[PDB]
Amino acid sequence: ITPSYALGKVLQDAAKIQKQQKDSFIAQDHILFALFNDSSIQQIFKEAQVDIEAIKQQALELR
Amino acid sequence: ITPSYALGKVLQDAAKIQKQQKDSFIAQDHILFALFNDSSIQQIFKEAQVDIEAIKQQALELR
Repeated sequence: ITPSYALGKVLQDAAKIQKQQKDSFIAQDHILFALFNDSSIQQIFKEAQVDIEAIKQQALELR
Repeated sequence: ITPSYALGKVLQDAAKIQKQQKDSFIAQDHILFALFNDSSIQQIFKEAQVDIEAIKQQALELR
């Protein structure tokens, strides 16, 4: 029915990343940053992806 | 005093655009592509251009 605001934020954030990273189309890595920024593991002990600094490290090492 | 982070980035991005198009020198056309990647006008509801999709086509629409 909807992408919700949950993805309005993620998908649009990926677009924001594109300006930061200088390219007209959303890279899989840019959408990965957006996903990772909003992603979480909803358990009693919150778990999460390595923070964005490592994600960026790898996003810079690869391509 | 400064060109802002914004023109620093736009003028250098225009060089990046040369590289995407395989052009020898920065064109005014390239500056416009760089501006599309970084075009955002401060407002509550900000104005902006499409990152780059339309301008690639619009470059073809020039002689």
